[PDB]
Amino acid sequence: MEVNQLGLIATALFVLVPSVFLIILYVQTESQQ
Amino acid sequence: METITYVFIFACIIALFFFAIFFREPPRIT
Amino acid sequence: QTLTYDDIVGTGLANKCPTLDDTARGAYPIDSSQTYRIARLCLQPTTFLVKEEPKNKRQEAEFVPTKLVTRETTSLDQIQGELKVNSDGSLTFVEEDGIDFQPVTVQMAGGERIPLLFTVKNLVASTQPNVTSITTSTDFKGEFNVPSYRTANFLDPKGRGLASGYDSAIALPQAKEEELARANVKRFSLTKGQISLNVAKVDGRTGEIAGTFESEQLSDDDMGAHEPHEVKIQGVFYASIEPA
Amino acid sequence: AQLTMIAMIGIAGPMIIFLLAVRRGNL
Amino acid sequence: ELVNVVDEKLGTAYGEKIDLNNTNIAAFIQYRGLYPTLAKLIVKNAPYESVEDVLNIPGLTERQKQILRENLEHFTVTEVETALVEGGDRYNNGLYK
Amino acid sequence: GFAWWAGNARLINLSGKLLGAHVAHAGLIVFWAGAMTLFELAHFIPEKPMYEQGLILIPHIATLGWGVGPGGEVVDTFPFFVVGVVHLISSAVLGFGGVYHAIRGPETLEEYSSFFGYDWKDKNKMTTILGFHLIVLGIGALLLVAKAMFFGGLYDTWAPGGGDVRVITNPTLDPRVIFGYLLKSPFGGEGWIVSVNNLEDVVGGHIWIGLICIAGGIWHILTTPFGWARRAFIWSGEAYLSYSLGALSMMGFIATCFVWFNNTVYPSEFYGPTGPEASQAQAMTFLIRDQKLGANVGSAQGPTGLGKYLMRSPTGEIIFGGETMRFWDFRGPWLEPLRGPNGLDLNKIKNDIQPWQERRAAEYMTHAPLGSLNSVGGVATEINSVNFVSPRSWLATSHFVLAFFFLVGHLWHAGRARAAAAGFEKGIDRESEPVLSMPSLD
Amino acid sequence: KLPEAYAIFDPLVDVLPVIPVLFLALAFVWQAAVGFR
Amino acid sequence: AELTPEVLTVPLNSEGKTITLTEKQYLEGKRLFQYACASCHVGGITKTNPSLDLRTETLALATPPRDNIEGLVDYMKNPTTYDGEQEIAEVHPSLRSADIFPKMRNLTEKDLVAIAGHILVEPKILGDKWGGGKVYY
Amino acid sequence: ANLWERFCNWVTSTDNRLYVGWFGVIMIPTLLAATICFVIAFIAAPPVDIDGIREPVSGSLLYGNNIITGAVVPSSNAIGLHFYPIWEAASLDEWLYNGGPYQLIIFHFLLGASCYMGRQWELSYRLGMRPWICVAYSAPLASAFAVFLIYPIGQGSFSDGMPLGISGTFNFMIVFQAEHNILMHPFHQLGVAGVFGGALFCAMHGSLVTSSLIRETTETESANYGYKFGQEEETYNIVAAHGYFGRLIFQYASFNNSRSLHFFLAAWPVVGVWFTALGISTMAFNLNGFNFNHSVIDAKGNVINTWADIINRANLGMEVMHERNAHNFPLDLA
Ligand code: CLA
Ligand code: CLA
Ligand code: CLA
Ligand code: CLA
Ligand code: HEC
Ligand SMILES: CC1=C(/C=C/C(C)=C/C=C/C(C)=C/C=C/C=C(C)/C=C/C=C(C)/C=C/C2=C(C)CCCC2(C)C)C(C)(C)CCC1
Ligand SMILES: CC1=CCCC(C)(C)C1/C=C/C(C)=C/C=C/C(C)=C/C=C/C=C(C)/C=C/C=C(C)/C=C/C1=C(C)CCCC1(C)C
Ligand SMILES: CC1=CCCC(C)(C)C1/C=C/C(C)=C/C=C/C(C)=C/C=C/C=C(C)/C=C/C=C(C)/C=C/C1=C(C)CCCC1(C)C
Ligand code: OEX
Ligand SMILES: [Cl-]
Ligand SMILES: [Cl-]
Ligand SMILES: [Fe+2]
Repeated sequence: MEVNQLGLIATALFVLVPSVFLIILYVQTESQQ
Repeated sequence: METITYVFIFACIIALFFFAIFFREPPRIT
Repeated sequence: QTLTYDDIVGTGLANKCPTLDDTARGAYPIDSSQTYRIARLCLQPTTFLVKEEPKNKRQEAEFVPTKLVTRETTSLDQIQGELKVNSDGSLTFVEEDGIDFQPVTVQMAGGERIPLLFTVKNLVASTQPNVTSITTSTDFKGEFNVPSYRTANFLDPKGRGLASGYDSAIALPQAKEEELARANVKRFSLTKGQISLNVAKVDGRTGEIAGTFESEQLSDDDMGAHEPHEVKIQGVFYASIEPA
Repeated sequence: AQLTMIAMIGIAGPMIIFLLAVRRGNL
Repeated sequence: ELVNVVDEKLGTAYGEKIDLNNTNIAAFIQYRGLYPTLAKLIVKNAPYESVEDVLNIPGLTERQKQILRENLEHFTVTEVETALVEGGDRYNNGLYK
Repeated sequence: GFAWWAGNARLINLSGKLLGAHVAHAGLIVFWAGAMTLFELAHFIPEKPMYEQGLILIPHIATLGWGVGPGGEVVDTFPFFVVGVVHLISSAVLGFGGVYHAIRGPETLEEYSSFFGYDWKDKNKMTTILGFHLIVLGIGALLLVAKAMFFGGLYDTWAPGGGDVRVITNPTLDPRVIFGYLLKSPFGGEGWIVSVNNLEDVVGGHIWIGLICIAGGIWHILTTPFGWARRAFIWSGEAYLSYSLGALSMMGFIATCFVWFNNTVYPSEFYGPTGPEASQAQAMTFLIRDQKLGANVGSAQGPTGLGKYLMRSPTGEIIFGGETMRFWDFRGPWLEPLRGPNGLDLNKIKNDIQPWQERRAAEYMTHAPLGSLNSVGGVATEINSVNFVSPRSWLATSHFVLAFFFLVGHLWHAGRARAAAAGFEKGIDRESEPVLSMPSLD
Repeated sequence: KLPEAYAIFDPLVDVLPVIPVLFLALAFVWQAAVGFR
Repeated sequence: AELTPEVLTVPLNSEGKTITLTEKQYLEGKRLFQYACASCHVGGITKTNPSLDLRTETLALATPPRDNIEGLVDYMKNPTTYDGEQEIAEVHPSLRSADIFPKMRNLTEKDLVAIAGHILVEPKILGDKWGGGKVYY
Repeated sequence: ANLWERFCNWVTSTDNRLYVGWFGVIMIPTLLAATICFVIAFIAAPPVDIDGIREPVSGSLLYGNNIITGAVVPSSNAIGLHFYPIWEAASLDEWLYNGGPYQLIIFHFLLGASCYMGRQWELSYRLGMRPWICVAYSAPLASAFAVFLIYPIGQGSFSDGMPLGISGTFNFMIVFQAEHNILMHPFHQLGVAGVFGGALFCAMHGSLVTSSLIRETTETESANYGYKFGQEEETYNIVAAHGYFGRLIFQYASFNNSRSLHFFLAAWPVVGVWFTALGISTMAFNLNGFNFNHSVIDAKGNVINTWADIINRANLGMEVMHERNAHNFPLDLA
């Protein structure tokens, strides 16, 4: 299908940036206790 | 590519389910 | 001793043509003087073959088998017409009326659906001269009409049609319409098909005959949207003859 | 003429209660 | 080269009179005496080469010939358009109210 | 321990007050049967089909062969009146017994008489009461056989000639047929027991059911439940009520589909046509109309490529085209004359349609069971004019609703009965909370 | 329509089918009387 | 606007004589049309043959003319096809066929007039809605 | 110690991380069959001739759909209410064209979902609970039965059951409105009241409890750490919440009894959703919404339109366009 090329990069980043943020904060939480 | 993207995300959600259930923080009393 | 509806319903036998005893090897003789009709002609296809598109120039594509997906919905039946004696003793059946079409869709290898209008509409079919008797070597050859699979009111998924519907791609208001003319402007095809009917059983007592048939015709072109495929249909027929 | 016989029916019910109370019965 | 044949036929007499060769049968209600009886006959005996051929329909009574003459000016004939006669569309073209 | 809004649960162990509740409520049922009939008769006009008149009980009586003649033409109204009166009168006797037993009779029975008293937990007394009622039910089913065979028969929409009251002389006893129904698929073209389509089978089944019920009634009076049954059920009044709520719910769903699909024991002459019937009747109608105009309905290709008037079902039977292709399992007496063994027969269609069939199809088409809640007939976009909702829509919708809530009531009471039987229906014991003595999950 | 000799009670009859409903209503007048005990 | 005598004034015959209904006749006719005719002719259409409607211009072109009280009362007694060539009492409600169409049994001669009057008045009030179908709902 | 009795012990064990139970014994296979067929069909099923007119609708991702437009398409109108298991098709290719997978999925799901409700009773009994959580789930379950089973039964075709997809859902609810005027049906109006009210009382209850949490924490920590799982003391002050809410309205429109309050929370959306499921279930037998079309006319008899007539104009445009090739005769009677 003739689909917006940037949709892919947009989706990947939309997923990746907020997810990595959350993981960073979780892992350094476990390294405390 | 859009098909792969859709199924990929869906696949991630199912995997998350697995960890959320079997690798949860186990509730502990008082 | 015939069957009833409630014995047949749901069996699939409603889509089968009547069969003749394998004893039935007689001959129905023809009085040049008297006139005759076919009170029932039944055509029951068994095989759908489709011509491939061979891409090159001198390989000529073959007929490949297909898978039927529209179920026991395929037979032509209750067909009737004049049966005339020509000057040189050939017979000529002229179709008048009957359930003389069925939409069919078969599937090629790879998934492609091929719809077609399996029909004998306006069939005229003749024998060789000097018949005088219909026998287990009598052959009919003829041609029929193949109208458009969809008739003129049919609306495509964007609402476009021939006798009704939009005349443009309304979801693309400032698109250049030249690329879309083939899809926008619907056309009613009308083509011919050929059929041979080979008589192999004959009940001389009752005027029932039966045998094999092969027809060749075109598939659906989606109102000119795309190019049709060539289709070859094999099956069995039964017919009954009456003094008119 | 749909009060010459209805109204009496709808009152029958509550009149039974107004008579059992006011005469204290096993309500 | 891609023409909508029905639209093209609206540019002919077909678009102004009852076309004895194409028009759906409900058109014969617009003039008196013609529906259902004569309309039934006109349709089954189409096609016609001239408007005047309707009167050579076998079995016409003299009263029926009078009605047709009374209405010949409301008829026309154009070429049969396959798209308008296939599907039994002259008896029922999918239009109701 | 119960509040006012659960106050009828105070009757669980008051067998005498609970008798009065049941018999007074039985009176309400008979009252409505009688009153509703007289209301319908007072409003009845014979020249109008019943189903133009919002009647649901006159049609049940007529179906038993009373008041009607050939065609369902109403011949004599007096049977209706009699049925209404006798029910209405009989409800005073039940009202009388109910208020007596609820208010003045002995609160509890088991001291006055050891025969009428019962403990819910007395499995033998309970199977005995069950048995008596089974016999009664068996008698009732036989009453219908008696009417059909010995007191005038029943209305037969399939009677040759348009329908008529016919005495049933050869009820079907062959258990391959009777029990055959119970094993047919509930799906389309099969229809489980909803597909019964002749009165021989109806009457024969009631013979079987009457005997089965009498037989089981005797069985249960004479036995006590075996141990596997003792260990699998809860034995309490609430538990038993839950069992019957479940059974009534299932029966309500069946009745819904019965009145929506079946045009034998709900003749369309009285109840109006079924949805499928009406839809078949429309294709019949325009086929007739168009063929009179000269159309060859057999060779006429519609827009889709499928026949405009006639096509094949998936097993090949010739059937009506258009959307009604879904309803080709429809069978009705106005239609069957046209069916041959391949389905609808093109030569009977061209040659043998009768005026009475034209009339019936126009009538049913224009009386399809479609209507608004305020009784405006037709499709939902239709204008006001026609005051009409089919008795079948009223009977189907009402009983779906009641069936649903009785299923909720079954779940409600079945859960409660289990928890009360185990001793925790009122909540968790703080000092012995089961979960706190169980190991953690993780 | 009813038989002629009962013509009289026509309008009482338009009302009879509704009486069962009244018993439910009546149950609530009784509990209002007794204080929803 | 109101139900004035001019609107209640409809042709009596083809001669051109005319008749003025009362409000009473009009509402009488509307009621009777709902009782006996609307199941198929709601709004002036014909659900079982949409090609023939109750518009005044259609009735006018019918053989014999039916745009008048006389033609309509006759039609209700002895209905014919639109060209007049055959009688269709067997499949259309009519006093001639009240045996098979029971609703016609108790219609009196004045009832017929009130019904025919309603049919001729309603197009004057509703316009193209009368006989026009869902497009004009 | 016997084999069957040890099996029974494991089936009903309160110690499995996920409870199985006897309802579980049917639920698990049927929901696995429905899930697995759904996922495969959604991704890769070929187009299905939903309306029986040899006009297949493409529903799956690989045939040019996205997450919003894709669906498992309902089975063919040519099949109606006939049972169409795989082994009744000449081939899988036929079963696919005619919409077999919808049937497989909805029958397995409705079974497994009925057993889901029963499993809720069961574990409630094994744990010494009160039993009626399952009664609350009967509301959603009844709703799924209505759109997948009841409405098809009444209209005579699974082709008219709700599609398994996002836009298919919208298609179903638009066509429903044209054919039943569901907006003007009182049972749908009670559904909206049950669902709007449910979200309202959700927000209310959550904001009231949250407003009255007792200070157990500092401004640098989540308040949620003020509650410890299994503590015996309640974690908010209900009298303070009653005192605020009763002054926001008046005293007697406010609940001081937590049991009545939570029972209210349960009953309002459950009963509203029962009624709306009953709406779909009775419109399945064409007892449609109120029809006030042309109900207001003037002294002469001109129609005076209301908002109901405007609704009708919109319903008309839905009616005449839907399934634009499937009707050959003037009335859409099912
Ligand atoms: C079918 C409906 C029905 C029936 C038959 C019953 C029957 C009964 N209820 Mg239940 N109840 C119902 C609905 C019903 N209830 C509803 C809807 C509610 C919710 C409000 C309740 C709430 C409720 C509570 C809270 C209690 C009962 C109790 C009782 C029992 C004792 C009542 C008593 O002494 O009243 C005394 C009442 C009177 C003296 C007033 C007059 C009542 C008469 C019978 C009215 C009938 C009039 C009629 C026209 C007369 C016809 C006469 C003619 C036929 C001869 C009785 C068996 C009580 C119980 O269990 O006791 C242990 C109890 O505490 N009920
Ligand atoms: C199923 C309902 C039912 C049940 C189980 C009972 C049970 C009882 N009643 Mg109650 N009663 C009922 C209905 C019921 N009654 C009704 C409907 C009425 C009004 C007529 C009464 C009026 C009544 C009174 C006035 C008294 C009782 C008493 C009693 C007790 C003694 C019975 C006895 O020895 O009678 C003797 C048995 C007979 C005379 C045999 C009766 C034969 C019957 C009438 C024929 C049955 C045929 C058939 C099943 C009925 C259907 C016909 C119909 C369809 C047309 C007993 C616990 C007494 C009691 O406990 O007082 C302390 C008492 O004083 N009852
Ligand atoms: C109101 C009707 C009724 C009721 C409530 C009971 C109640 C009871 N019966 Mg009795 N019974 C009845 C009628 C009834 N019976 C009749 C008429 C007969 C004569 C045929 C019998 C013959 C009978 C015998 C021979 C026995 C009982 C037994 C019992 C007890 C155990 C029941 C049980 O476990 O079933 C639960 C049923 C099962 C576990 C197996 C049923 C599986 C079927 C196939 C399910 C089908 C459901 C399906 C969805 C619907 C379609 C139906 C299908 C056939 C097409 C219980 C007290 C037993 C007992 O203890 O007797 C003392 C016993 O052995 N009953
Ligand atoms: C044979 C049928 C049957 C029987 C005998 C019982 C018997 C009982 N039920 Mg069960 N119940 C049933 C069906 C039945 N139920 C159904 C079908 C449901 C599903 C909704 C329930 C749900 C249910 C619940 C949730 C509860 C009971 C409870 C009870 C007990 C007390 C009930 C009471 O006093 O209510 C008194 C009556 C009222 C409070 C009035 C109810 C009024 C209804 C809701 C209004 C209907 C209005 C009508 C349709 C339209 C109005 C028209 C207008 C003109 C008036 C009693 C043991 C209670 C219990 O567990 O006790 C152990 C209880 O908590 N029942
Ligand atoms: C269906 C069951 C109908 C009912 C009830 C009524 N009419 Fe009818 N009508 C119907 C049809 C199928 C036809 C066409 C008949 C034909 O083949 O020509 C008609 C026609 C009429 C006409 C003629 C209209 C015209 O254009 O000339 C009239 C005037 C008419 N019908 C009136 C009428 C009346 C007054 C009715 C109630 C008493 C009535 N019809 C009922 C179908 C049906
Ligand atoms: C058949 C008949 C008869 C009988 C009848 C009867 C049986 C009656 C009954 C009656 C009844 C039985 C009545 C009742 C009534 C009731 C009512 C009328 C009620 C009301 C109510 C109300 C109104 C309520 C209110 C309230 C309350 C109280 C509380 C809470 C709130 C409320 C609001 C709910 C007679 C004799 C006539 C004779 C003839 C015929
Ligand atoms: C028990 C109880 C306690 C708590 C409260 C609650 C009210 C719920 C409660 C329940 C009460 C119940 C349900 C009461 C039951 C009473 C019943 C069913 C009463 C029935 C009364 C019937 C009677 C008279 C009928 C009278 C009949 C007559 C003349 C007939 C006359 C007629 C004849 C003969 C010819 C036709 C015309 C006409 C006039 C109709
Ligand atoms: C009378 C009639 C008229 C028209 C024609 C027709 C020939 C059809 C005809 C005949 C009809 C006949 C003979 C009907 C027969 C009906 C029969 C036999 C009904 C069958 C009922 C059986 C049912 C529900 C069984 C339900 C079983 C359940 C709960 C089991 C539950 C349980 C299970 C499964 C495990 C253990 C715990 C527990 C709770 C016991
Ligand atoms: O399919 Mn689905 O949608 Ca219930 O209506 Mn008829 O069908 Mn079709 O149309 Mn409208
Ligand atoms: Cl659509
Ligand atoms: Cl259609
Ligand atoms: Fe809370």
